[PDB]
Amino acid sequence: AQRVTFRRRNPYNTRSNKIKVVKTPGGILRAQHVKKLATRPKCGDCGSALQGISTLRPRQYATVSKTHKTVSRAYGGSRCANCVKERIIRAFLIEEQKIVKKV
Amino acid sequence: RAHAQSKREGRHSGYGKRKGTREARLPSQVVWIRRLRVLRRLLAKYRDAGKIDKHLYHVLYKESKGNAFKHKRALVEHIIQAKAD
Amino acid sequence: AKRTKKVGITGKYGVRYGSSLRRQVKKLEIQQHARYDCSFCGKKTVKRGAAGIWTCSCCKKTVAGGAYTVSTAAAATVRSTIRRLREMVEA
Amino acid sequence: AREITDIKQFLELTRRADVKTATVKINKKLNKAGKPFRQTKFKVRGSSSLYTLVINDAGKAKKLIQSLPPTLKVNRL
Amino acid sequence: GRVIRNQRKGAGSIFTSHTRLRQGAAKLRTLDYAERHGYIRGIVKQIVHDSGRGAPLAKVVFRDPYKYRLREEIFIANEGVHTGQFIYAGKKASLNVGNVLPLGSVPEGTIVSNVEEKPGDRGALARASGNYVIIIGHNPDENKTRVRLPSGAKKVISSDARGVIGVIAGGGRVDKPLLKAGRAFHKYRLKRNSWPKTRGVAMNPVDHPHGGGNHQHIGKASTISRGAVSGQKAGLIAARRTGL
RNA sequence: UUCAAAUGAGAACUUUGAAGACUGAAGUGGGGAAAGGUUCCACGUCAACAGCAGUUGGACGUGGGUUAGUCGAUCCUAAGAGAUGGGGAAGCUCCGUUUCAAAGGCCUGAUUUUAUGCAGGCCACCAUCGAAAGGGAAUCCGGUUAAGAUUCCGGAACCUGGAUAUGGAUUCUUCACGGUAACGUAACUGAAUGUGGAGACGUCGGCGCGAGCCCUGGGAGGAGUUAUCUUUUCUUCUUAACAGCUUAUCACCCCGGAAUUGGUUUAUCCGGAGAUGGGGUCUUAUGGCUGGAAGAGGCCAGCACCUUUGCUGGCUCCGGUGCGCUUGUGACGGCCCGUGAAAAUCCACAGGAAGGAAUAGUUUUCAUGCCAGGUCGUACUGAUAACCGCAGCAGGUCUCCAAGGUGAACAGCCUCUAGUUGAUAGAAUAAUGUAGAUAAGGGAAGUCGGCAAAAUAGAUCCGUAACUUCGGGAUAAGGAUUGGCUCUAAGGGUCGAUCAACUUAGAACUGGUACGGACAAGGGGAAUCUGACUGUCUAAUUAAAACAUAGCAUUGCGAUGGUCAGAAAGUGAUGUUGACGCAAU
RNA sequence: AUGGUGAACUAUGCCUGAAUAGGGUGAAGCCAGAGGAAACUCUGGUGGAGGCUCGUAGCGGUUCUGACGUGCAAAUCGAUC
Ligand SMILES: [Cl-]
Ligand SMILES: [Cl-]
Ligand SMILES: [Cl-]
Ligand SMILES: [Cl-]
Ligand SMILES: [Cl-]
Ligand SMILES: [Mg+2]
Ligand SMILES: [Mg+2]
Ligand SMILES: [Mg+2]
Ligand SMILES: [Mg+2]
Ligand SMILES: [Mg+2]
Ligand SMILES: [Mg+2]
Ligand SMILES: [Mg+2]
Ligand SMILES: [Mg+2]
Ligand SMILES: [Mg+2]
Ligand SMILES: [Mg+2]
Ligand SMILES: [Mg+2]
Ligand SMILES: [Mg+2]
Ligand SMILES: [Mg+2]
Ligand SMILES: [Mg+2]
Ligand SMILES: [Mg+2]
Ligand SMILES: [Mg+2]
Ligand SMILES: [Mg+2]
Ligand SMILES: [Mg+2]
Ligand SMILES: [Mg+2]
Ligand SMILES: [Mg+2]
Ligand SMILES: [Mg+2]
Ligand SMILES: [Mg+2]
Ligand SMILES: [Mg+2]
Ligand SMILES: [Mg+2]
Ligand SMILES: [Mg+2]
Ligand SMILES: [Mg+2]
Ligand SMILES: [Mg+2]
Ligand SMILES: [Mg+2]
Ligand SMILES: [Mg+2]
Ligand SMILES: [Mg+2]
Ligand SMILES: [Mg+2]
Ligand SMILES: [Mg+2]
Ligand SMILES: [Mg+2]
Ligand SMILES: [Zn+2]
Ligand SMILES: [Zn+2]
Repeated sequence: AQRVTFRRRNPYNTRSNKIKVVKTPGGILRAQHVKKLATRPKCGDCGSALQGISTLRPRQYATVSKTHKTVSRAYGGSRCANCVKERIIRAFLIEEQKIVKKV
Repeated sequence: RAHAQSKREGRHSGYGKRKGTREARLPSQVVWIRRLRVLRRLLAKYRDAGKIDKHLYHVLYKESKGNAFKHKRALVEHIIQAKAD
Repeated sequence: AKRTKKVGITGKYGVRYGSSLRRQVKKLEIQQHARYDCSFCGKKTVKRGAAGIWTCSCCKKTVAGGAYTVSTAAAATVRSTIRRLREMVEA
Repeated sequence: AREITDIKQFLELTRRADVKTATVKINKKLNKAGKPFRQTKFKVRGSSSLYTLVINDAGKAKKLIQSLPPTLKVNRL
Repeated sequence: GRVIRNQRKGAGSIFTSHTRLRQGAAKLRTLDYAERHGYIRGIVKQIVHDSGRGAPLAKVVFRDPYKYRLREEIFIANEGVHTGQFIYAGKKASLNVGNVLPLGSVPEGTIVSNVEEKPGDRGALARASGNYVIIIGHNPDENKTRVRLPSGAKKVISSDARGVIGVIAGGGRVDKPLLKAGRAFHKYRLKRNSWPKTRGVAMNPVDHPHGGGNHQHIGKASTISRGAVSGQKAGLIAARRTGL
C-alpha cells in the first residue's frame, strides 16, 4: 500500500513525465521515470515499417553500429524489399520500351 | 474469510442481497465471449483431431456464431447426431 | 430481427431536429459510409476519408471525388464533354 | 556488470596493464538436486567495466588462485 | 453610440483567420519557359484534406528545369484525379482532366477550374468545391477569351491565362443539413471568429442602428444607399429590389 | 476529551506515558507548479504578539544550514513580439519582417620569405526574442545530518567534446563474406549535390498482453489470544540503473495452387493482385535466466557494557488465482462540411569527387585504453497558521501517488498505514431562538400560492394508455417478491484423469410476517400559456417566455472588387481567401 | 479639457498542456433460423451509436424569499436543486 511521488519538479502528467513503479533492493516502492517509446523507421514509398532496422530515439542512432541501421541491399534502410523490386522492374521495362520507340 | 466461505457455498446471494442490476453484477457481453470462445476452441480441436472434416467444421463455425448452441454439451450432442446420419 | 421501421441509421438522433431534416441526412449518411468498387484493383474496398477523399483499402490508391459519393453526376458529364472535345482535336 | 565464461580470457584481463585490483567471493549455495556446494566468483576491476568469472568446481578454483599474477592486488571476502 | 460590430472587424485583432493547420497556399506553377512553349510532366504524390477548405488538395511534384532537385506544388484537386497520375502543364498539353493549359488552347465548351484572372497570378477563379468555368468563345484578334463565371457573370479574359481541366472536387457538400449548433461551431472553429451572430434588433441603440424600442423592430427602411458611411451600412446595402 | 508523572514562582492549554476518539487513500496521508522569502534547524529566552492562558510557538535574541557532466534553466520553435534596408510623421515616433538592398562564410587548393594574401566551386536559407507542463544527448542502488542530497559517501554505470596507441578486421581480384529469399554479422573507404525516415501528435469503444497493487497455499522466524475454542490472529521472506543471451502480436519470404469455397475476430473481414497448410526471416514494447548481488537491505538468536559502543552466529525459500484495481502498451473498430503544431537535432540511402597495397596502408560507425565537462536555481510552507483577501479570515488558488469490508460504484458507513486530538473554559438547564425530531382523530379546511415538510425510492418478475416527427412517450400508470440456514441442477481449463472461477435458477427447513432491516434511494396523473431541443447572460436582488441555435429568405461583390481599419504611408483585417466564397441583415 | 497607467479580476479569439466513478437505454453493420411462387416479411443473437438518459468528482446557482445580516465573509454558510 506504499504510495510514490515524482522524482522531478514537474508535477503534471505530460508525455515527458511518465513514471513506472518498481521495487528496490531496499524493499520499497519507488517511481521510475521512463522515456518515450521509439518509432520504427518507415519505407520511403509504401510507408510500412522497415525490417531489420533497430527502433531507437533519433539521437540514439549515432551511438550504434551501421549494422543496426541498414540492410545489405540497394536502398537498404531506406526502402523495403518489395518497393526496391518494383523500382528495378519498372526501370528495366521502361528503358527497353524507349528503344523500340526510337526505332 | 469466513464470510467468503459462506458465499462460495451459495449463501447471501438472494434477491434481498442484490443492489446492482444483473448487467452491473455480470455483463452479458462477458458471458457471450466466454461461451463463443469455448465453442470455437472445441471446433478447432475436433477438426485437428480428424473427428470432423473442414466442410462440417465450416457449417458449425457459423452456427455457433449464430447462437445455435447454448453450451458446450449441446454442441457435442449435435456433432454426434450429424455423424450418426 | 428488424430493429427500426424507417429511421435506419438516423436512430441515433432520437426525436430531435424534425423528421424532414433527419430524412435528408439519412440519404447522404448512407452514401458516405458505404463501400465502393475500386476501378484500379476491382475490389469493393473504397471508403471515404475526409469529404471529397476516397481511398482503397487495397492497392493504396486515393481518388478525389464528391463530398458524399465517389463520383457526382456533374463530374460524369464533364468527363463525357472533355472526351468528346478531345476526339475532335486530334482527329 | 559484465560476465565472462572463458578461463583463458580471464587470465588476459588480469594483465591488461590497467587492472590493479581484484576480489574473490565465496558463496555457499545449493545445486540442482543435491546438498550445498562451494561457489567462487573472481572479479576483475577494469577501467570502465567489472568482469566476473564464476566457477562451481572447488578443485578447479584453487588452481586459478595460484595462477593469478603476484602484482595484482587481490581482496579476500 | 459606440463602434458597431462590423466596424471592429477591420482592426483584425480577434477576427483574423485561423491558419495553424493549413497545408499551404494553393497555387499553380509560376509561369515559366516550359509552360509558355511546351509542357512539363508532374506526378500526384498524395491527396490530402485542408483545414477550413471544403475541397481537397493535391500535392504534385515537378523536376526543376534549371537545377537538380524536386519542386512541390499545391493544387486544388479536381474530380477524377488520383495518386500516381501524371499531370501535364503547358501550352502543348493534352485535353485531359487535371492538365493545365492556356485558355486559348482549348475549344469552346471546355470545363475548367482554378482559372487565372491575368496570366501569371496562379489561379483566382472557380476554386471552391463543385465550381467551374465554362469557355464560351474565342477572339483571336487582341488575344482574348470569353468565359462564363460560377456566379453567372460573363468575363473577357486574356488567352494566355491558364486553367485546370475539370471540376473542383468535393461537390455537393452544402446539400447536407448541419442539423445542430455544434457542427456549426466546429465549422467556423477552423475558419475565423464570426459565429454565432447576435441580431441587431436585440441590442441597445448605443450598439446598433436597429437597437432599442419597446418592441423589436428596425424602425426605418433597411435598404441603405451605397453612399452611406461606416457605422451606417447595416442591413441591405444598395438593394435593387427586396422580397421573395 | 480524561488520568498520572516530569518541568516551573505559576500548568484545562508545554513534555512523556496511559486511555478514549477522528481524518478513513478524490485524507486532517506522502510530493510539487505559482506566490512568499529564512518562516527551515539548534541553543538561549517571555515585555509585546498567538481577541482565555502559556514554562510552548511560524514570536524575541544569537548562531548553523541549500554541494549536480546525467534534475531544471541554458538550446529549439508555437500563437505572437521586434531591429536592419526603406517609406510615413513638425515631432515624441509609426508601418513592415524578406520586405523596390551591392545584405553572408566553411570545405579546401594555392604558400614552407608569414601568416593567411591569393585559385575554382559549393551554398543564398538572409537579425533577435518567445515554453522551469510542448520538442530535448547522458544515473542508478545502499548509506549518511539537529537541519543537505537522483547534488555528499561507497559501489556500479552512461553521454558529449577532444586526444591518441594496441588488438581485431580488410588488401597482391585493393575498398568483407553468408543465405533461393525475407535477411544475417564484432568490423567490413565515400566529397559536392540530391531523396527519404525519425523528431511528429485527435477522441471514444471493447478485446489481448505486461508491470505494481489486491487476494491466497506450503514452509523458516518473531509477536498477540488462550476459562473454553481456534494446525489460529498479526507481521518479515526484498532485488535499481546498466550489461550478455534469449523472448512477439503485426508484417514479410520460400514451397505449393484452392468450389464439395476455405480460413477467421467479442466485433466480418481476407484469398489466382495467390487462401488454408508446411518450413523460415524480422521489430525487442515486454518477460525469463545470468552478471550488477548479497558483500546490500530485511527478520531473528547468542554475547560483551558509563564508554569512542560494537563482536559472533543463523534464515532471507517454493507456489496458486482473476469480467479485480491503477497504469502502460498492441492489434482493431466508431465519429467529423472538425481529419486533430512547428523547429532545432540525429540517421539512412542515391550519387562517385578524391584517396589509396607488397615489404606495405586505411578503418577511431569493432574491442580496449587516456583527458575534460563551466555558469545560475536547489533550505522550507504549499495552506481552517508560511500564497491572495487590512488578520494566525468557515472565502479563493493548477496537479501526481491511492489499502481491507459492505455495495453496481472514486456513493454513504466502519477499519489498517500515516497524521492530528487543534477552535477560551467551568457551573446550571428559564423564556425566546438556531439546528435536528415525533405526534391521537381529521387531511390543504392553512396560504397570494401545498411555501415547508411528508409520502415514493435498490434489485428481480409481471404489467403498461392517449398521442407521435414512428425515433419516442416509459421507471408511463399499476402489482408481487427480497433474511437466515441446509441442499440440488446447469454453465469451465489442461491432458478417462486432474485442477480452478462467482453467476443464475429451483426446493425443503426456520422466526413475534421480520428481511434494499443502518447507510443508500423517482411521488404520480389529466390539461392550458409559452420557448422546438442541448446550450448562454444581468460576478454582488431579475435564469426567463430574454440571447444563441439548426432551418428559411433577402442584400452586395469577379480583385483596377465588396465590407472594414488608419494622422499618414512603398500601411492594414477578411485573405494560406475566389460565389458550394466572403461580407451585411 | 490635456497628457499618461492598467486584461494578476473579468469579456472574446489564438498557441501549448491537463482533467472527467458506476448505471439505464440499445441506432447502423454482422450471424443463425422461420414464412412465402416471387418481391420480400417476421424471430433470436451479435454489435455499442447519441450536442440521449440516472447519478459521483467537477462546473453552475432554483427554492427555502432558511442561517448570518456592527457576519467566518464588502456576497459567505446549510439544505434543496
Ligand atoms: Cl456589437
Ligand atoms: Cl426553546
Ligand atoms: Cl415548434
Ligand atoms: Cl487544449
Ligand atoms: Cl446552495
Ligand atoms: Mg519539458
Ligand atoms: Mg453480448
Ligand atoms: Mg449487448
Ligand atoms: Mg436588451
Ligand atoms: Mg445610433
Ligand atoms: Mg438610421
Ligand atoms: Mg465521519
Ligand atoms: Mg472513522
Ligand atoms: Mg520551527
Ligand atoms: Mg491572549
Ligand atoms: Mg499573558
Ligand atoms: Mg516596429
Ligand atoms: Mg529563445
Ligand atoms: Mg530535506
Ligand atoms: Mg527540497
Ligand atoms: Mg499581500
Ligand atoms: Mg494588498
Ligand atoms: Mg397527526
Ligand atoms: Mg394517525
Ligand atoms: Mg383554501
Ligand atoms: Mg382562508
Ligand atoms: Mg417543496
Ligand atoms: Mg428554451
Ligand atoms: Mg446531456
Ligand atoms: Mg444578480
Ligand atoms: Mg438568482
Ligand atoms: Mg429568441
Ligand atoms: Mg493577413
Ligand atoms: Mg489572462
Ligand atoms: Mg464574439
Ligand atoms: Mg442528465
Ligand atoms: Mg433569506
Ligand atoms: Mg443577529
Ligand atoms: Zn516499401
Ligand atoms: Zn483498389
